[PDB]
Amino acid sequence: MKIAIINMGNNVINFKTVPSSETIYLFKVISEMGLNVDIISLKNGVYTKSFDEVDVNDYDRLIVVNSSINFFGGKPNLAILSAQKFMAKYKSKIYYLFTDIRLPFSQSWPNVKNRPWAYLYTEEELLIKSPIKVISQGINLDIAKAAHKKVDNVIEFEYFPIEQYKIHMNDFQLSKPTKKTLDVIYGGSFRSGQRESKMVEFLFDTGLNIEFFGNAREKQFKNPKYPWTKAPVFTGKIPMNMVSEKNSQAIAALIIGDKNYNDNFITLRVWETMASDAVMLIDEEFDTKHRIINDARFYVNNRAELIDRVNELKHSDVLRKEMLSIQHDILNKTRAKKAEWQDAFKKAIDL
Ligand SMILES: O=c1ccn([C@@H]2O[C@H](COP(=O)(O)OP(=O)(O)O)[C@@H](O)[C@H]2O)c(=O)[nH]1
Ligand SMILES: [Mn+2]
Repeated sequence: MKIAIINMGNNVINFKTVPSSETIYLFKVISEMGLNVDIISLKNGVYTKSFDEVDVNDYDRLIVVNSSINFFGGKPNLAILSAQKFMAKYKSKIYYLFTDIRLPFSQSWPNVKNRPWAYLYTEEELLIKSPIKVISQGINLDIAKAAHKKVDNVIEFEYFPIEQYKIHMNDFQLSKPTKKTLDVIYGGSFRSGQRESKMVEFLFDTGLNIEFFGNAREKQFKNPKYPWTKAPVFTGKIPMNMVSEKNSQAIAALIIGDKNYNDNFITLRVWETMASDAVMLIDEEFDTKHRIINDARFYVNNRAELIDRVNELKHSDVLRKEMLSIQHDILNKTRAKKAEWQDAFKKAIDL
């Protein structure tokens, strides 16, 4: 049993970039459950083998981490093109890890055939014809199927909480008590405005000391539907492996998602936040049944409640420590089910 894992649209080298980090974490968690796996990328490296130096059909299972396949100006993006050429040569089922609703599997040929450099490729070379199984992070498979209605060879769908991988790593460690410098914190990108309403609601005009780290910038928030006056402080992005430590700088950390994530996706940030020294505050809409933690104090319905909850935490250090103890306890209860999680992953990839 030989497994190959690749990122469909981002080069993989080390932990200096997020897509690379995620692919390496998955390679590691899969290796940690006793499986033989190789990461195949553009060139040979510490964690990778080159597409040009291996035969894709020498692998019994091909796993693909979701990515965008959009092309912009300039030279051909080989991270996308070489990955799809590799996939096109595979003669068995492909397992697509679908962790972001906006990144469904899609054929690149349609987006290539019109480009000025289109002559460098052929349909036969890029057209992926193998059957594809989508492993969905979201429990609602209808939302996953709708995202793939344009691709004909995607014939199987199965739910699996892929992003729990961060808490199951052999070197996992809870964040320790940290000197606080912020009231509320949130790390992420602008996600093309797919979550602007919630970001403005909970992070803008709160009167609190809030920081928004990641690729997002203040000037991106200009949707007339969601006006604001005072924005949180925006700082640059940090390595993925430093996220929980960053969250720990604040008294509380926010959990929000895209509309289609509500009561559907339990994202990586849930785990990065739960494991941090920051109290996890969740948008009520994101988890209406309180399945993450059965304690209403961890949920906020709107800006007003977030402000009240944060001030209650600032006022009582005991309340803060108590809630932190509760969320760390719940996190460990899930880590205690690692065996079941590993077995479910193996089943998802037909092992
Ligand atoms: O500076 C940053 C900000 C974010 N992240 C990662 O990006 C994720 C959030 O991605 P996104 O903004 O797409 O939000 P999501 O839809 O995952 O909630 C976080 O959980 C981290 O893993 C990171 O590594 N560095
Ligand atoms: Mn995500």
